[PDB]
Amino acid sequence: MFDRYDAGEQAVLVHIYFTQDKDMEDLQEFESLVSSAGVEALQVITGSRKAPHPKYFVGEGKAVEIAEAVKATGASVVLFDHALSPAQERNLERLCECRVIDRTGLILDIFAQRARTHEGKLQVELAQLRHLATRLVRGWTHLERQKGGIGLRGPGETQLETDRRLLRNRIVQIQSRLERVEKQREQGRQSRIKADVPTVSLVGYTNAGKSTLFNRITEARVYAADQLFATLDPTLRRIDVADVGETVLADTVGFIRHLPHDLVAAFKATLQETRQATLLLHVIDAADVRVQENIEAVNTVLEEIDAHEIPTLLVMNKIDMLEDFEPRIDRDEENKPNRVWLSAQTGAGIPQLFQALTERLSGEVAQHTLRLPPQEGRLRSRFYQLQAIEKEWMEEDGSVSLQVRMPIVDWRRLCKQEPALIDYLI
RNA sequence: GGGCGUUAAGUUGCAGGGUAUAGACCCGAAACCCGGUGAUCUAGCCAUGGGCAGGUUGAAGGUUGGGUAACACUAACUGGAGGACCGAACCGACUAAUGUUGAAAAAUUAGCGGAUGACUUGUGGCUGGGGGUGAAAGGCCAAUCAAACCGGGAGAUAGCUGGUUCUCCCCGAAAGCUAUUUAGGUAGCGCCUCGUGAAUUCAUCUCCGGGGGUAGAGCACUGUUUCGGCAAGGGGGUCAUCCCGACUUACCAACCCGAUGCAAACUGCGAAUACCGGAGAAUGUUAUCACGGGAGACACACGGCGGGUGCUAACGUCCGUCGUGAAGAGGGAAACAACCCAGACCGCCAGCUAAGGUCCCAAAGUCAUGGUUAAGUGGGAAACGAUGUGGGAAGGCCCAGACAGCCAGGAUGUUGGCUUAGAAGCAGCCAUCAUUUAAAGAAAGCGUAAUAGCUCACUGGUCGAGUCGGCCUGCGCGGAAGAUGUAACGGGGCUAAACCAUGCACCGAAGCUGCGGCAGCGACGCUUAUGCGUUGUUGGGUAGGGGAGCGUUCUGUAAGCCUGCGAAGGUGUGCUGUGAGGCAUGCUGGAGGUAUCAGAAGUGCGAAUGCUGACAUAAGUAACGAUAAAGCGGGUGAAAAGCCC
RNA sequence: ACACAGGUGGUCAGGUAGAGAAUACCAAGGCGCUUGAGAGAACUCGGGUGAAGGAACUAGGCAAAAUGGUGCCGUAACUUC
RNA sequence: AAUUCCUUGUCGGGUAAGUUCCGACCUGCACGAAUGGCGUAAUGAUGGCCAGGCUGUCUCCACCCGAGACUCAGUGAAAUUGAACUCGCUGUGAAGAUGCAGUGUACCCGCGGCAAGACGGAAAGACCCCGUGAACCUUUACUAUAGCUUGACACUGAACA
RNA sequence: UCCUCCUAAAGAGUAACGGAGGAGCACGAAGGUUGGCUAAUCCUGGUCGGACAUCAGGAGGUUAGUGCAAUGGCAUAAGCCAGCUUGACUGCGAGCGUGACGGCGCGAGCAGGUGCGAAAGCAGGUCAUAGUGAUCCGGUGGUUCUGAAUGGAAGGGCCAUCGCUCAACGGAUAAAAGGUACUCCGGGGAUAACAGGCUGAUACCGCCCAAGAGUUCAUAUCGACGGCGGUGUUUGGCACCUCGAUGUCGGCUCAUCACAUCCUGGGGCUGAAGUAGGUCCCAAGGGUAUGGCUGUUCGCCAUUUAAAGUGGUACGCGAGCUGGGUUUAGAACGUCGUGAGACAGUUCGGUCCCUAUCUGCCGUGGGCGCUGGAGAACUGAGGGGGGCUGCUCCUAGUACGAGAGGACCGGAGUGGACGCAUCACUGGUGUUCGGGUUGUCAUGCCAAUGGCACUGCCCGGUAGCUAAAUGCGGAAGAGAUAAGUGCUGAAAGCAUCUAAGCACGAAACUUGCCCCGAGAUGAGUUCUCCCUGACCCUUUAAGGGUCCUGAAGGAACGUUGAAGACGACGACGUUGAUAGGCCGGGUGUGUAAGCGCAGCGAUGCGUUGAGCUAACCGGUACUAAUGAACCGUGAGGCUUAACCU
Ligand SMILES: Nc1nc2c(ncn2[C@@H]2O[C@H](COP(=O)(O)OP(=O)(O)NP(=O)(O)O)[C@@H](O)[C@H]2O)c(=O)[nH]1
Ligand SMILES: [Mg+2]
Repeated sequence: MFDRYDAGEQAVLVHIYFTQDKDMEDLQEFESLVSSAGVEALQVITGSRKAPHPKYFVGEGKAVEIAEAVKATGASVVLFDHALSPAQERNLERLCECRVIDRTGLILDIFAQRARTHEGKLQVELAQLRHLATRLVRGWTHLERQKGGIGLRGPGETQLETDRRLLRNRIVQIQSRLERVEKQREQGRQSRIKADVPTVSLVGYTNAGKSTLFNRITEARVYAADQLFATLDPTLRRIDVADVGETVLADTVGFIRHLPHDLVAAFKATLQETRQATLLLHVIDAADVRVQENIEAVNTVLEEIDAHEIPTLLVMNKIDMLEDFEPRIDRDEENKPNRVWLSAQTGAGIPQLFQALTERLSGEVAQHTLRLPPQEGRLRSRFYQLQAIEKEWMEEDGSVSLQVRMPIVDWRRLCKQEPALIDYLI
């Protein structure tokens, strides 16, 4: 059952930050959820100061209120922030008329309205599938009432347990198709076997400007806007680097607090690039007070997806609003998990980003000042051919001095192929 | 006036068609209720007697002292308690397994609980059916218990299931509408049948006299639509004198203009066919309608057409409308109710045809001629792919010689400027001209770090007729994988035995045709119940209606007649009719059977898980009753594993 | 329903070993259970023994294997003592 | 949790492996005090679970001993059956073919062995539905009444006041 | 229930849990009548006045207007205003419409009195259809109609009218709730639950288009939005098949096919350094995880292996088992119910029947066949089994690669699983082989020996037999092939793997190995061996009969077997080793008996490796296997030409 719940309708919204201990979503970020969802917003019903209930999630009275609010203002749907167990939705339904949805199914709905690549399709509908598989379970009741209550002769196994197995088969089927996929992108990753494989990946919330930095650094077409899901689909484009020249890039989708469980499980394919990635570049916003939290938000999922062992590089993007500083190097240490001073739409901070990077990935800077007598056209050749002369200075009788800095694999492919009696490089 | 009437042959039999009340054809329910029988099984209770081996624990208590004023404390010693243990007798059933047509309508074997107690048992007693009983389960109440057994109102009713017996000729349904405590029922009418009546009653064909709003078509309207319009109002705008306001709308969107379609519930149009009245001919047994006597039938399926629905599915449902089936046999599509052809009164070792076929199974063309197919297409299929091959129109090039290959040239500006280590025909970038010449691009591909080679585009020459395509089009390939065995022509097998067209022969059904019978039916003549005579015509059939019968048994008829020199009964035998049947005669029989025409019926059986009586069948199989075994010598004895010693 | 493996009350209690009216073996006393004989196949029944391993089997240690006795030694949580 | 749906919730203990279990945890889908709650000595032919032991349970089974199976003799059964000359493959078809089609194979006839089929036997589907079938209970279905409750009047008199 | 529109097929009429919708009244005027008026919407102008009120002027032609659904209706308006009015009367109805009926609709004219207009003439409810109830039993009112001895009266009818959501609307009655798991009765495939059957929306597999990513790149690999197919497995519908019974999930024995490929096998490309992969193609030969957890299939987890392939097969397999889940009665919890009661909410407990006729299956038989008869040896017509593979070194640290890392092929080894076969080894096993010993019994007693107690308990072991033991086995090479790679080579001057014609090419194909195998009804080969007698009548492919012959060979019985269920199949039957014996050896138990002698004794010491000894090896005619008899024969059918006479 790949079915979609629509985004873009009138809704009684109910939310309660006002729970007292877990807390979460001041509302406004949830409103953004609502926004990029395209929901027809109506009103913001809100309850009080409660621990969550075995009842109707929130309190009795407030529940009755949202019910009436629906019945009067005519909301197309009771949107209801913060997740619940299915029966909770059930009892809530008894007091209403319309579809209810937790934070989850919202996020899936919008997610699916965003799907464009077939990969995104499968992992989405997968997350949709695993999610709905739970919730269906109480719904036997009607189906049972029409069934007669005894007379299961033939089958031993009960129905709907049947349906349970159905959706299990769906599940395995979906992932089954997912298999050849991760294998696919992996065949793309065999190229990551070549020893010369820089491999960055970006991370942050949605509207962490990820699209933007990616833009300016790439001179490539990746659209960016206020909305959540401002990007979907990993996106490869190569870039320059002072010490490995080629340098593969691939943008990740932006994050939120408490992104869905099964989402990730479906989403491991897409992030499968992140894991291997040799460096976790991480943009962060500079306008929100949300700062810390978002990092704490991001760290969350990073944990569950491994490779949080990776060296990282923070970029306090959006320095424009703040005039935090002139863009700068910001050695957290000689180690450099550095903060970096950006405003990506201006992107004024870049050169320090690249330079700091230039410090952060290498392993052989013993430079050499190479030289030859009229036999260097081939040298200049190799140097432009592969990476870089650091400096080209011709001199007397065709004797010509140079400086070059390459990673060692070059040094030996060169020392081998060329006579290299020129012998400045090893 | 209008309604009924005015009107104008009935009644008693008798045979019979119904229909009414009764068991109304027979078989069959769960229960309902009344009168009776039980407590020997068990449940409970009552009196009265019995049963409970062996072992072990040790309360209370007692006795003696520590101990302390004493108490507490406490020694032992005895003392013998108890829904107590351990385990036989007796009780009881937890686990396995056999056995489950078993040895036994709950046993068997091995393991288990109680076992001096709310125990167990002898023997008698009392409680009874809507009642008893209940350590209560809805369990027991003679193995039967959510209300016993057993006799009677009892043929309880049964709108369901079953089945309902001899023969020919005639006719032929329906599976619908309305209503239905109705949906598998039944009733009124539709349809069949019979009997009576009467319009030339009707049906086809034509001709005339009609009506119309679907198909189609169409865009005013109805709503929809696309794009130009067009102005267009307008939130802007616009500007500025602040603004008089001008101006701008360059967005905005009507209204109307032009052209585009779209429609079950839009229509300024509007067919066929049907419907409907008149007219006429021929043709059909008045085919019509009215009436009276009887029905069943009320659930239809598929096919062609018109639809709804569905998924423009289903052997799907639901209507329309029509065909076969049902209730129709033949032939063909291999096998085929629902397709094509054709409605079997019966015979005939005659004939011709139908659809459909004709190299063999296998009936007939190895038919004629013309054209295509290269695949076994035929003999399973698409979007789609392509120097497959047939066909076609037209178009391009060319004997001033093209097309293919082949001889050679490939140019100067100028390595274009920019880029840059280097770019320059080929890192780019943008310019990319001008020249020469038949010829050559600042460039189509390779190459170089880059530079410089390498090939065509370009052409001369060469060579000598055709050459390059798009379009249309028949017929073919690619796409194209299934379950147990070739299995997607019936097979053999095909290269014509495929396929396209034309023609001739022939096969091929019960249809038709000749020959021969039989039967209705009308018919006019004949004739009178007559008979005929002639002729036309007809004769597949379940529900169901109608006509004729066959046969048994009794009664009349018979004190007839048949029979002992063989009646009835069995089993032969031939003779005979359209038939059920008769008739003849050998075998047994050893006693009775009934022409003829009447009379009446328990009157005709293959079926009901019919019912009794005889006998098949598994099979000469499984088994023969506890796995506590016998061996022997002698005895009688028709015989000795059994018995006698 | 039977010469059926079921049930049926009360009396009697020999030895030898052992607590014993169990078991073990015999007294007195009955009994060889009304079809056999041959043969030594699967399979079933009822059993006897296993190398290695030791519950991996299996719904589940089901079955089966596995402990017994006498005396002396010593005997936890917890205990309503 | 004998309570939970969700749910193999979370948590750690036990396991190489933990849908059970054990103990916490507390968003108790939908615990709660006589409709008794919380504990607990001992008690269980009680529910779940672990460890020691042994073990043909098994991994895989092997021979031995018994009684049936076999043959021989005597006896002498049943269940069931439209009729038998009662092959496969593949079609076909009241839609799962021994019986048709076309095709393939195959002397005549027992014995013991195996149980896929012969929609094999056994009993009128208990499931499901139908029927103006029945029974039994149920309660604020109706409609009746027993027992019960009020009141009259009679057996019922007397006086006063 | 009733009304309008579509479905509806140009008339009616026509259905669906098909498409839209209205209705249970309103009015004494919204009615009778004559007299007059005629629409919305639109432009200009104009006080508040405005987009939009009122007024003028035009425009325009009912797009307005109908008491409300809708559709047809509508200018002589029906719509509108106003006067007059009760025709919203009264008894009658030519004759029509649609109804099965009940019943419903229109109707002129007339009778009797109205009412309007001058008159013509207009009025028996409204523009039209929707606006509602039969029956009974009663009420109110009238009543020139009855009234039970007569006179009244009560009562009834006659006529007027009233009493209903009887709305499940043709209305079972004044009066009408649930539960069954305790179950029941008669039916049903006329309708569910299982499975098939049909179909493929769904699911599932390809296929086209190429938006894109895939570091540049659309097509190594992915493929967006979209399309056509295929499979007939998943979920569904469809209810034709079964309810006079087809047993249902999981496991457990057991396989069987497909190929839509899990490995191994062969190839194309690669984003193929090699290592490896990824896809694609070709391939069905074989092979393809034990455990934990839960009834599970799954799924998850731990560790493996080359691989842990898919799916079909009544979701293969209950007349083979299993009975944990599934669904009964017991009970409990939460929860819903006032309840009895239920719940797919969970927990406890809970009976698997069939001795095999047919089929087909596995063995193994007897009859007859094969042209006189045997006896042994055959050939191969056909059939089956057989098919896995790791891991190590050698090639060689080589080709590869900067390194790391590490090959191709060839060859050597050495295993897992599986199959085949023998006991010699290792053992297993051993109820007949020996010894130990508790209980007791008996043997007169005695130390001595037997009986019983699971074989009494135990101890080892021959033989037989068996894996756990041990050898052997799956090829090689040919033949013809796939996919692919080729040569040459034209049709088309060039091309070109193809048209011609050669070269390749794999666990698959056919052989190559083993087993089977003339019932191979085509009934075959070679070799051996045997019978070569007379007479009689009938029909003469023919005998028949006499008589006389009986052969090789067959058996029949018996001795027995490593042969065997029985059969069969061996070995032997006195010219003999087949058995049992018997003799020896061998074999294991472990040194006996009796006696001797140290010890009071239990016992011992020496007599002594003792005796004891199967299933065995070597030996031996002691017993048994005797001989007649019995089956079978007596010389071999015609044709046909060959060669010989
Ligand atoms: N002031 C400011 N605005 C910024 C900055 N970076 C991005 N933005 C704006 O914030 C929005 C970020 O869009 P986006 O890049 O898509 O955010 P994202 O984090 O990439 N989301 P996603 O990864 O889903 O695309 C855009 O409007 C972007 O221009 C920044 O550094 N400063
Ligand atoms: Mg981004």
